Amino acid sequence: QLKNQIRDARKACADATLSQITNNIDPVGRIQMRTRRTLRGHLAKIYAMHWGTDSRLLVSASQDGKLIIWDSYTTNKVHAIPLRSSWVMTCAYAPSGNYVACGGLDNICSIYNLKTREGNVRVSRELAGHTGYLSCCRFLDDNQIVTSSGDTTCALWDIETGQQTTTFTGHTGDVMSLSLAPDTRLFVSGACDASAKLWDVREGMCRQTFTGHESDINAICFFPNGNAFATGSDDATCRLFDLRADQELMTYSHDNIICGITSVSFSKSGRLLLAGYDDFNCNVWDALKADRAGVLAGHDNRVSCLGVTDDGMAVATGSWDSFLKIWN
Amino acid sequence: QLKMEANIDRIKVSKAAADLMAYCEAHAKEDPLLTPVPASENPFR
Amino acid sequence: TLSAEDKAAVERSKMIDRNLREDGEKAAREVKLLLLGAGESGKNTIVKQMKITGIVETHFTFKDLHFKMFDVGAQRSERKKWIHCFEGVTAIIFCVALSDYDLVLNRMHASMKLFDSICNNKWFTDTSIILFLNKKDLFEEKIKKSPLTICYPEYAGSNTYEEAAAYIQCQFEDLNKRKDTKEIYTHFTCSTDTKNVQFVFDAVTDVIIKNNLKDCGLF
Amino acid sequence: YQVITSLLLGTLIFCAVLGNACVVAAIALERSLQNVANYLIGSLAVTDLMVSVLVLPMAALYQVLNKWTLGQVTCDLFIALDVLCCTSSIWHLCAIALDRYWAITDPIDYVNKRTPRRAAALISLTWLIGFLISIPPMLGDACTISKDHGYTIYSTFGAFYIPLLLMLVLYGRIFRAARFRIRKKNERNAEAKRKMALARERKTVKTLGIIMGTFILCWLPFFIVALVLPFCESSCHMPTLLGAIINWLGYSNSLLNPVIYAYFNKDFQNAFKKII
Ligand SMILES: C/C=C\C/C=C\C/C=C/C/C=C/CCCC(=O)O[C@H](COC(=O)CCCCCCCCCCCCC)COP(=O)(O)O[C@H]1[C@H](O)[C@@H](O)[C@H](OP(=O)(O)O)[C@@H](O)[C@H]1O
Ligand SMILES: CC(C)CCC[C@@H](C)[C@H]1CC[C@H]2[C@@H]3CC=C4C[C@@H](O)CC[C@]4(C)[C@H]3CC[C@]12C
Ligand SMILES: CC(C)CCC[C@@H](C)[C@H]1CC[C@H]2[C@@H]3CC=C4C[C@@H](O)CC[C@]4(C)[C@H]3CC[C@]12C
Ligand SMILES: CC(C)CCC[C@@H](C)[C@H]1CC[C@H]2[C@@H]3CC=C4C[C@@H](O)CC[C@]4(C)[C@H]3CC[C@]12C
Ligand SMILES: CC(C)CCC[C@@H](C)[C@H]1CC[C@H]2[C@@H]3CC=C4C[C@@H](O)CC[C@]4(C)[C@H]3CC[C@]12C
Ligand SMILES: NCCc1c[nH]c2ccc(O)cc12
Repeated sequence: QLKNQIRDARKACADATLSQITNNIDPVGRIQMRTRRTLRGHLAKIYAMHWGTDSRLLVSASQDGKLIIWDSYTTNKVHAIPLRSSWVMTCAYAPSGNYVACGGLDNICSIYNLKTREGNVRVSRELAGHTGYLSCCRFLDDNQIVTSSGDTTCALWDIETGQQTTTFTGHTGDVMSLSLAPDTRLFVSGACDASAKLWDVREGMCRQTFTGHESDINAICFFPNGNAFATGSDDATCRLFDLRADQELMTYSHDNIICGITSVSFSKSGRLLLAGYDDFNCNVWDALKADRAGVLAGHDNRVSCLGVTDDGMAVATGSWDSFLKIWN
Repeated sequence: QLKMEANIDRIKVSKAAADLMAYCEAHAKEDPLLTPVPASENPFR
Repeated sequence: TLSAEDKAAVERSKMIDRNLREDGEKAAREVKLLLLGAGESGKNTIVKQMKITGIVETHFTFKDLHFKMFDVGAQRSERKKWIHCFEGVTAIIFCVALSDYDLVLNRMHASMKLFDSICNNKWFTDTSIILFLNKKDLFEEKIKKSPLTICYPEYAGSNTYEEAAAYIQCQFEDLNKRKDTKEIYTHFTCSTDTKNVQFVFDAVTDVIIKNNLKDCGLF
Repeated sequence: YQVITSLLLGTLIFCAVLGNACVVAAIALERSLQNVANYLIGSLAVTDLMVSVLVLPMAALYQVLNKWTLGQVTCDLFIALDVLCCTSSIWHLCAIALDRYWAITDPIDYVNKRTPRRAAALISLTWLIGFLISIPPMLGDACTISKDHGYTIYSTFGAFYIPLLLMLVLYGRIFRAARFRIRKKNERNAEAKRKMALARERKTVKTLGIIMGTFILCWLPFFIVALVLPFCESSCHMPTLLGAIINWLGYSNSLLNPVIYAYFNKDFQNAFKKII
């Protein structure tokens, strides 16, 4: 009954769509981008990549057991952290750049320290409390870190203590992606149930429900304003959900695409968003017109991850060919 | 759970769309990806 | 361009690249295998036999050849979201127990369904599968004490050991739809120890030789 | 009359150069083709490209003009380069055969130790042999190669006959191994096994037959002529057209080796499709 009431309320609140408002807005037009830098240091597939706070250093994890921190200017390597477990599915970069995180099939989001008196990278913490393969553990501050597991749960961890403070439960399918808001006050998580849960860090409980997809969802990214986020699924129909409207707004679908999506990201102003499909091509979807404005090529097998700099100066994408392409 | 979640300040969806459009047009000048930055000030040259 | 710090950074990058390349070369010349099966079908028994909380990586050394076995059955989850990462494995080791009729979680049907799903996976088209049958003795007593009609409504025949074993073997070999690309290697596991390792090594060598011949176009 | 043959020769060298350049470019620009065997194939393509760019045009000019107008200084360089490049191209086939034999019959070595240094050493050895076959005559109106009996026999045995047997034996062993591997309700299994066995046997037989027969029928006549003519001074009235065709068969092999080794295999044409 309550679900029916919520559905009726959201349907009633749906008086108009963004298409009508954006109809008079001129399209962004053709966005031409070319690979201006090529980083070839990895030797196996890579599934994660995160930009730095200064828009200079970025961290990427691969399946060969090595993590490389690259310089976006000189295409040089500053560090190389070997991994005890060769299976890593995610990575994160600390806001201050003092710590790094890595997680994968092993139920651990290991924490690595970059700056030390000795000057040699070493293991900082080993958070091992989950019972399933990890999906995405992201830093909140230098003291707190969230974790997404493959056993329908998400927990908040304190770095120094090592014991989780809060645990989230209620999912039926394993959660695949996790994104943090700019203010680090709340976050939203997605699961294979074709639904997403909004979670509040301070209190530690769910707030509101999103549905609409027919298959699993693989990626989520918050709008720069922080009041909306876009969800990608295996049906090739990305959906944008607003934390204010609490209802689906538009769909990014095209008959020419039948393959799913892997990663999504937004721009600095949120006018355009990136999408990494399984056709070794990234589509520069327009946030307003929901049209296709740019085509990116140069990947052999598949695009696994992509992220935009905080300054918006450039965007980096990762593929299963161990090649990182820096687009601008 | 749902009882407290229901009680929330409800604003028009069109208001949210207008706010999103305003945010998009507010910072459109500072988008290097949107407007092609010339190689003079582009650090990728 | 005439900067000492730039030269130092380039030297550091070159050293890092050298370390990465040498480590990758070291880690390339080692075979990677996969282990799949039910929770209590004898997988851990096989692991113990060969060597005597997620992925359990165990290293073997047999006749100058290193094997990496990834026991993924420790953690249970949706196979679609972590099975694609195991592409390129030389072979897949499948463990199923003959004496699974008494235990009901039906078990034989679930094992056959799992085998059919994994074998016909899009990521394992070129991957060879090694099938191991465990606890043959217990199966012998079970057939001597129980009929074979309960498990197979569509099968009727003599309640003998060799014929039943052959029937099970061929029925398992019939699940696969494609046969020209991959070849399944069935084996009988007994109290012996070296036989299993020898069979695994022979299967890996045969797979490597056949892959080389295919690359050469002679197979 | 001259133009009729000149156009055909121009087309021959043009297509040979195009094929070799395409093979080299595809190998260079592809990161998935950086294999040990592909390195040998690329070295063979480079040698064939050198043959097509340096030697073939001057040979065609000599063929069409029927005389050497570039002088003895150029004749010596032409002869030396022809001998060196042809020997290097011939020995690359045997090097590839040895690499395939090692890969097939020694899987342990393939898995453990097979690095690009092996291909580099093989290429260096082939080039060293080619040089050793080209410098001796220099250190010892027709631009004819030296016809000394001892030098002739030594060069022929070091260029064709030695690799001929070292290649026949290797592919014989490879065929035996392939046959051993292939050979090792009831109606369905029996028919499937029979079909698979017959198809695989036909495939391997066809591949080996093509590989050996092309090389044989394209080189053996030339070396037979080279080994027979200098030892019979009394009888040298052979038809000119037959000799010209036999000599040009070796040059024409330049555009055949990449087709046999590079274009036929599914991965290389897939790379061509990807780049195209
Ligand atoms: C008496 C009656 C019986 C005798 C004769 C009749 C019956 C028998 C016929 C004999 C065959 C005649 C020649 C045709 C061979 C043929 O069928 O080619 C097959 C299909 O390709 C195409 O045809 C497609 C063609 C692709 C060509 C590449 C495109 C570019 C060509 C121009 C290049 C010049 C410009 C650059 C493939 O070649 P294949 O059939 O020979 O099979 C193998 C081949 O032998 C191996 O070389 C190759 O690897 P290798 O061992 O290292 O050498 C293998 O991968 C595989 O290709
Ligand atoms: C003198 C006449 C015959 C022209 C031939 C020039 C040759 C030597 C040129 C043309 C193209 C060049 C190659 C093209 C690209 C590669 C791939 C690279 O990773 C190593 C060098 C290598 C192999 C180059 C070396 C020299 C090269 C082979
Ligand atoms: C990643 C590295 C190891 C790739 C290895 C490629 C090297 C070993 C290969 C590619 C092409 C080869 C060269 C091509 C042709 C020539 C010209 C000849 O007159 C002397 C040998 C020389 C110079 C070859 C030696 C080896 C060579 C340089
Ligand atoms: C020398 C160059 C110019 C011409 C080459 C002609 C080639 C294509 C001819 C020569 C003899 C022929 C082969 C002789 C017999 C066999 C064995 C048979 O079971 C399949 C066909 C096969 C393999 C033939 C294929 C084509 C063949 C290889
Ligand atoms: C099968 C293909 C691809 C390769 C072989 C093509 C052969 C037959 C071609 C290539 C060049 C040609 C020769 C080039 C020039 C001469 C010299 C002239 O005085 C008589 C004809 C003769 C001898 C031509 C006859 C045919 C020829 C030998
Ligand atoms: N074009 C083939 C030249 C060549 C290569 N090797 C040879 C050996 C002997 C000879 O007379 C000639 C040659």
